[PDB]
Amino acid sequence: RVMTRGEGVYLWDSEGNKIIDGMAGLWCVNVGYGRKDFAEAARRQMEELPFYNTFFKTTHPAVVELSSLLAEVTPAGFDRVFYTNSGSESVDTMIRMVRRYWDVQGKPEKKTLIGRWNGYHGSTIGGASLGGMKYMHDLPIPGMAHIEQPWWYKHGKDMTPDEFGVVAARWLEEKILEIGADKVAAFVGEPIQGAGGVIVPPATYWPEIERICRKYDVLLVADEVICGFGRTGEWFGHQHFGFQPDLFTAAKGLSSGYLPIGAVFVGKRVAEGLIAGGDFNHGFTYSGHPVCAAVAHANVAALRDEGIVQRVKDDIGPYMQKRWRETFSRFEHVDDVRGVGMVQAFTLVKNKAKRELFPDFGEIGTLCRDIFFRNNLIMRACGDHIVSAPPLVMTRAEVDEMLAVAERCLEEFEQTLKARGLA
Amino acid sequence: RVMTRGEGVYLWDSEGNKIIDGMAGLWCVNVGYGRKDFAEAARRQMEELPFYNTFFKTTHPAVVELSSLLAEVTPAGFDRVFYTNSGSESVDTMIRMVRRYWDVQGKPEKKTLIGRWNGYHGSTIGGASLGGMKYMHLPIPGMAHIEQPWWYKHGKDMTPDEFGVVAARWLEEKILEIGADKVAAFVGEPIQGAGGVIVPPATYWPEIERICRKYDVLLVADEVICGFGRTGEWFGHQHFGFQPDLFTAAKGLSSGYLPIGAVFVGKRVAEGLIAGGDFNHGFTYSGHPVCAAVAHANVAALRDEGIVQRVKDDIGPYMQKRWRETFSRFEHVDDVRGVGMVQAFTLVKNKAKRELFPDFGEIGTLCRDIFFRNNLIMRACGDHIVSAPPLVMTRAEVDEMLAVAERCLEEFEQTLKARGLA
Ligand SMILES: C[C@@H](C[C@@H](C[C@H](CCC(=O)O)C(=O)O)C(=O)O)C(=O)O
Ligand SMILES: C[C@@H](C[C@@H](C[C@H](CCC(=O)O)C(=O)O)C(=O)O)C(=O)O
Repeated sequence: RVMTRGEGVYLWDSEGNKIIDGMAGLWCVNVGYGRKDFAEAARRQMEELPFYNTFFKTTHPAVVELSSLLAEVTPAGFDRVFYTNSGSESVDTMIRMVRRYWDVQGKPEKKTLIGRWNGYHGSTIGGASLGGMKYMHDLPIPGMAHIEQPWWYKHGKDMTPDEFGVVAARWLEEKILEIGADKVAAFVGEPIQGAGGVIVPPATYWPEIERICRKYDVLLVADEVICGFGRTGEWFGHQHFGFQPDLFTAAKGLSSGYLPIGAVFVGKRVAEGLIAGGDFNHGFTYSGHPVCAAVAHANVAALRDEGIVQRVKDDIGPYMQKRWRETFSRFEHVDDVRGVGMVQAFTLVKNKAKRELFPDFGEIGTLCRDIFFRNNLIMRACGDHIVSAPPLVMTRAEVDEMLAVAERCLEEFEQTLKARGLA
Repeated sequence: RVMTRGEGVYLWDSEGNKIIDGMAGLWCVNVGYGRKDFAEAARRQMEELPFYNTFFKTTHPAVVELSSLLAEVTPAGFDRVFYTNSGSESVDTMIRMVRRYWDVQGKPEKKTLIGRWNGYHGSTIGGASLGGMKYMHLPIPGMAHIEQPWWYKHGKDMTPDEFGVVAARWLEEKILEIGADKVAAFVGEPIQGAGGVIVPPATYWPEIERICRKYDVLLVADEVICGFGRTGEWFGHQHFGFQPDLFTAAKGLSSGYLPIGAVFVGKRVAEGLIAGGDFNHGFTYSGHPVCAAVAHANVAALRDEGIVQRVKDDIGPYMQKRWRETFSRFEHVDDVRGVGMVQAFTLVKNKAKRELFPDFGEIGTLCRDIFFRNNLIMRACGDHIVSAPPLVMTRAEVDEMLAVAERCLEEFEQTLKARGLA
């Protein structure tokens, strides 16, 4: 069984089946499939000028164009961009940048980065260490610490979500104080944890994280691997949650996955420090594969000029979120129905009233995912969390089509749970 | 000044000036500039099918085609390939593979990798730690380093062959110091690239290999620069006559036209990793299809247009002879060296004394600036001057490049004298 074609939100196979890609490839095909204009952009750039050379003191014009456009859509203060080939490379570079920044400041001890259990930051040795996947962890490398994730369903006890957000953020303060602030370089997090299961923190979480980072002279880093380029309805997830990172990382969402690329966006304060040190100046000037940059430029231009991101914020996001909640909330073994913009999720649970999870977390998720897949719907299981992140161009009719298939699948899921004595 | 055009071995700028690219971009534009056929391959693959979803349990056909072609040009037994987006990612993945291999074998202590001072293995935290560049230093735990086989500096009263045995024995000494049961692998570039085209003696790699096998340590070649025909063989380890357990490749796989890299995994390590399962997803689903389509066109050209064979049989030996003929006579040039289409020399204060200039790098920069003013790109690595032009360079282009370089060296010698530095 082989894939033949993609268009919009659909994939087709050699047997003629139409498949709804409810995950937009690897959470990244934000403009959808079938952009022949991107192929033309790549073709043109490769025929004309696919290289630049450091012999010249100038930046390749395709990269200049991309950076200029990016500046218009990123938050204030992020004019300095260091391009990479992937989100994993972006995270790795960010780690080195954070540590070098503190060296330049005359604080060589300030080297520990803090992440979270169930956080994911790619697959380099550095990124895997900063991530908090139990299986991935030798690992972690030195100068890496972790705090618990803001997963209310599991850790909330009898706290309201807002109370819990403050408590979960204060775990960062506890860890900083345990290590000593003089040894802590940065806190890094995905605005919404992606691979961990679309863990959406309470509204009080990020502002308290930021208060803590600022109090203790710790840098704040957003990993926009999944939340970037319109996924939440804002251009970047940190904008939705209302925090101001000092740097943020981006992955191939920058090109909707059509060519490999990533970036580190470096805010004014950290950029000034890095440039004083000099170690990243070559990359600030010369980074960025020009062919990948031309495609990324076409992608970002489409996201803005075709109204795609604005439509997530104003139209399809709120529609998806309401329809998602209307569809899944009634099921006996579905809880914590959640989402923002065009990322959404729920958790398969043994007992909603008790907030009791199934044992062997992941086994039931796999069972449900297999039902979706049999019905030609791609949604992903992260443990027993079911997640979705379709192309942002999905229409209201396509949302409703996807939800109708998922609804049918959940009916079968509930029936199967019962039949197997697992309900 | 902005770059406007490249074709073959040349770049052009907005003033109409022709620049000789004696470094093939980042040591990687092996088929040369102006391959509009590669643009068509990218266009076709991106229009037809730039994605392949894991929902299908099959590999994208572009990637299958690339792997099938690669198997024809790699040595026997490299039946598993893990694609990445760069040489840096390849090195990082290789480190994780080596360590996981020994875990699967039930030797969880066997985790230290040994590299070399002045070795370069990319810019991830892992790769920077395995590399031995004094400024980059990190290192993360489980990384150790031995001295580089740089005879001009470290050879004392030994011949190069004698020195190669001693420099390789440094690996045995390090293994014994650490304890062999803690050592996972030795990693090296067949010729150190960024370190200055340090070409080891003929006795070196065979001894390194003997030592690795004696102590049950894996042997890894980093083919970042030597890969895809640079020495006249497809891979540098072939030229030097050793058989690594895995090797890493960078964007030379596509002549740099799109970002890509790979880890080529031999039978022993692949069978161990597959038993573990950790890399199976990558072995099956890795490789961006568009980049793979371009890499396929590149590798096909390197083979079918006879480019690699021509380096071995024809243009390589011509370059090497002409390079030595051109530079050997200069008072402040020594250790003229190279193989295939990578070559170098070192600027020195006194050849008879093997005396280097102080502040190693300052004189290299002076010489490099002269080349650049004369529209010739060759790189300085400290006071080493290095060259790695596109493999398609003709004899006329070799001689054109050398004549410019020769004129530049005459100016260099005059400038040294004038500045009181000779
Ligand atoms: C900074 C980054 C490396 C370059 C890629 C690199 C560039 C050259 C080098 O630094 O060795 C490569 O091609 O291997 C990137 O795009 O991110 C990383 O390793 O994290
Ligand atoms: C294994 C590698 C990462 C992937 C790239 C990665 C793939 C997805 C992931 O592993 O998170 C990315 O796109 O960020 C690679 O091509 O090498 C590395 O970290 O060295």
